[PDB]
Amino acid sequence: GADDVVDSSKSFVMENFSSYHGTKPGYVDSIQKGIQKPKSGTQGNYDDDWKGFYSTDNKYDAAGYSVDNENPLSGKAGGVVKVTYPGLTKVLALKVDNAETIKKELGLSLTEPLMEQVGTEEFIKRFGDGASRVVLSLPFAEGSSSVEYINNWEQAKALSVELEINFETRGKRGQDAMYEYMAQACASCINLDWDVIRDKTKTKIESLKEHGPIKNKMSESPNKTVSEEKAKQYLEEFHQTALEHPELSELKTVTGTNPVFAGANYAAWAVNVAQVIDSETADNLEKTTAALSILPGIGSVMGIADGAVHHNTEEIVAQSIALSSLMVAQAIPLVGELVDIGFAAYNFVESIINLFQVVHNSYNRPAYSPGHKTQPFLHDGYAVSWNTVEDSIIRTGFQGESGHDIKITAENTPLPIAGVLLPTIPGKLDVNKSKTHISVNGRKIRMRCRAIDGDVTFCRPKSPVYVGNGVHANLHVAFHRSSSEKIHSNEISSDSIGVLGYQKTVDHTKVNSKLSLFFEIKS
Amino acid sequence: GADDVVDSSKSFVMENFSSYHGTKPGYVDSIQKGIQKPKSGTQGNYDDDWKGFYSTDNKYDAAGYSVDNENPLSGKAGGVVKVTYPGLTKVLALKVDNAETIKKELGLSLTEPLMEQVGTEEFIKRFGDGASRVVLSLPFAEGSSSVEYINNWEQAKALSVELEINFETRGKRGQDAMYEYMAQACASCINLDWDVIRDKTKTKIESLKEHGPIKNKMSESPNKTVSEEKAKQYLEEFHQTALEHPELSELKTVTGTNPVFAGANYAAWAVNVAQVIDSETADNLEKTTAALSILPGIGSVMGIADGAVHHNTEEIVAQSIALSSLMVAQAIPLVGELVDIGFAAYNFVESIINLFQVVHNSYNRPAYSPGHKTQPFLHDGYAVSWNTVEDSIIRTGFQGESGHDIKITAENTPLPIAGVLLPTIPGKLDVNKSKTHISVNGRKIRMRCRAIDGDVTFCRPKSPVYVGNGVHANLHVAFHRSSSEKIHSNEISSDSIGVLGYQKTVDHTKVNSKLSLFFEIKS
Repeated sequence: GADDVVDSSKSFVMENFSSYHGTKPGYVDSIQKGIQKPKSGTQGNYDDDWKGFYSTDNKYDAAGYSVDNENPLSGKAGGVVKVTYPGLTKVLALKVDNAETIKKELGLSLTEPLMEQVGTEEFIKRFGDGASRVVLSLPFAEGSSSVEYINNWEQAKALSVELEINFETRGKRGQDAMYEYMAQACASCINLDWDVIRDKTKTKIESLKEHGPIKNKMSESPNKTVSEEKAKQYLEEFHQTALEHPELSELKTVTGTNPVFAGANYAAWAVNVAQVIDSETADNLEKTTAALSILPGIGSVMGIADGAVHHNTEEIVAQSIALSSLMVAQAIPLVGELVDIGFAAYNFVESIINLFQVVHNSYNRPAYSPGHKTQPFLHDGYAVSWNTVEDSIIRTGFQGESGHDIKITAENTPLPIAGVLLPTIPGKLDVNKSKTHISVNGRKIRMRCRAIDGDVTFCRPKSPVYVGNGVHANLHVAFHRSSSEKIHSNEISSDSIGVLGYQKTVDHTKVNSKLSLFFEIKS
Repeated sequence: GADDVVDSSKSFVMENFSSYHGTKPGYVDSIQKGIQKPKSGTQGNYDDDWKGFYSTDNKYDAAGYSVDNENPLSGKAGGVVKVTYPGLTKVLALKVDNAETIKKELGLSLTEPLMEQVGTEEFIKRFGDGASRVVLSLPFAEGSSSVEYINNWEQAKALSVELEINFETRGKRGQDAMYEYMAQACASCINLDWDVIRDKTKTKIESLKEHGPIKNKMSESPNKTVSEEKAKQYLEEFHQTALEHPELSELKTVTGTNPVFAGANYAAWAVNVAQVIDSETADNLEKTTAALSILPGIGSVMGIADGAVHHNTEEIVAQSIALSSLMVAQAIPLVGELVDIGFAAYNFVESIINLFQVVHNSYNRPAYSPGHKTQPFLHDGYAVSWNTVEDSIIRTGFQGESGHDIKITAENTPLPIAGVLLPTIPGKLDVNKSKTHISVNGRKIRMRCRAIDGDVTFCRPKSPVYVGNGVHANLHVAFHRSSSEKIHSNEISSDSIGVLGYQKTVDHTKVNSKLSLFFEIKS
């Protein structure tokens, strides 16, 4: 059936339907001359069925596809253009991205490529609803709410093309223009001025070098290939002295308490960069970014931990980059094979700035924190998550029951699950202790549940529960509602189910390992 | 509709249909006298709709519900009985466990309790297919292939009841009889003789005490409440000396290389037990098990790590328990409040034996290792899993495409994903580099894929990819098949997709962090 592949509710006809298309540097003005099937390259897809012109409803997603093909990581970004179809266009939304199914279910030729058929007058006749052409619609990606439009090459000949943004025209260093534009998406939101950050960093790099204690600490350096332990040892000493510079004061404050921001972590980072950068790499930005991009520990220098980007001012970010640069220049001689002063001060800074932008762009994007939807909560060796997104929703406004599955396991050795704290509201959200249980590798363990303070009922497994490598569990919470009255926000004390792991006397007080699965009340 | 709630393919009529029912100590012979609705207690469920007599097709799952209600953890287990319905019975399998839906969809009275209606002659008339009665069937649990039967209380009056096993009759210590019976499920398989283990342990405990170097090492002990660091310090020294006993030789060999089995871990374990066991607890087995069951680090003493139970002989298990006992007796004075010799040698051993059995029973059960089905692979700070079970199946025997989603994230700071190694078979399993990508918080990153040796193609993201707390990704692999010929096992080199994390020069060689998602070829 056609409804087995077509989502009618999301299909509609629009007049002057437009979208965006990321364009590579070199083609920003030529493409404005009109949309046409390239005579070189895949023409949209490896699969013949899916060849076509691609566009998205989101101009920021389009911007991410404008970077130079030979230098995808650190290359220039071209621009974004808006393409419009004069008259009426039918955006046909697909429930599936499988061409054989679509051709089968829509009763089309299984011999010809789906995208070719889509552009035929008979197809435009069947599903166009009187529109001049059909454009297929699919979810852009998971974790994304944008759509991807697949346009027939012949039909796309009608698109009017007009410039949105030409990044190259902005005249900014690196990919500053692209990321700045992308930052416009979030009006929180990290909108940094990288021109300023670029300038403060260099000022600080040059200043740091002209600093007695610093250039003196450098005097103590082996300046010869020494052991990594002594290399980290020297570097941590260096960092401790470098950080006393009055230009690195704020960072000195902001990095003093969070362990991830430690001097040891900066030293560890410096070392890793030094061990992977060789002459060739150092001289090539793209290759530098490639090398740097696969190293662990960049969060230390970025000031990112526990789900937050801590270094969010141009001043403090420049301080961290500059400090990192100084440290790499020192790490190189101790464990490297090239011109420390060269790479560190230039190709190293250019590249790391690039990686900061990649990461900020991610934290700027809408995402699910741990314990939300199917995102897992990783803690104390455990891994817990709602089995499905529906499981995370506690629906209200009816008399009846509901079940909610929570997947639980641990990374290695056998770790216990002491119980679970469940929310309750008399009548509106009661726990059915009879259908609530925890299955460990298929072993269904029942629960002995006790009410507690704050509209919370603690349930404990009637048999010991351990999870680990090879041993997994599924906590199934069964809620029952005698009242059809809806749950009101005021009645909901805590918005998460709390799975309790092993017991530790942290803070001199017996604290339990806490794993949280966040829910939403709906309907 | 009735097919919106009833799974016909799994519904059938059977003559002399039987199942099992776990029975509590005290009721093994009374219940054999006939099945009848208890006049005390919930009578099957908190929900009126689900009240009924419960049985399972699996006698080993039934055995797990025979333990004493007042002492669920360490209490005696009663037995298991087999109940039979003379004549014809209709086992009606349900696709849903929601009573309101079932009543709605089966067009029943929404006023009366579903389980009551199930036992009415008119209901038995409608869905019994000419059977004398209806018994509802539901999946026993997740990770389990057993079923749960829900019998109407009135109808269950016809059940013939006959003894399967009376654990109490076995005359074994603790819950030895129950776990031994349960071990019969796996004909691998850990079938230990706990009588022997109980005896060797005590022999070793007594012997260990009568050992010069040991009772001399004990002489060096503070025998007074000392600091935990010195307590662990003494204990590790103790362990090192205790382990030189000729009765602990095998264990000495088997625990020398795996870090989890270290002396430090035994010391850490000893300390934690000592800090939670008080007079009351010590004197009560149930309370001892409750306390012990929520402590971390039991895998060390159990010899369980990396998905395997290493201490799998009665001799070596007795050695570890005995060694643990000696160490707790020593840890107590240093960080405790009771009779060390008392608890350690008795209530401590009885309880830990119990926890060994719980854990062995889990590893004896069919389960999914990391990277299989939706079980996550937890490694190097990352967490990866197939989004759904269908995603883990690479179906073969047709020309077309398929998509497979892999969820990726990390526990804290930003960690990179370098690429992914994908399996390929020319024609039968080709990678469509056009539809294969990785979405980070909705940012769809394309891939630049290169063929490699061994029918493996390495794909690298065209933009740097980092994951962590608040940043998550979905790798979508798109496979394409030009040939309808099925993939043969010989053609399949490696059975897993390999996601590569950050790079580390472990073993002096630049090794990448490897995260594996195991697949299955089907159809």
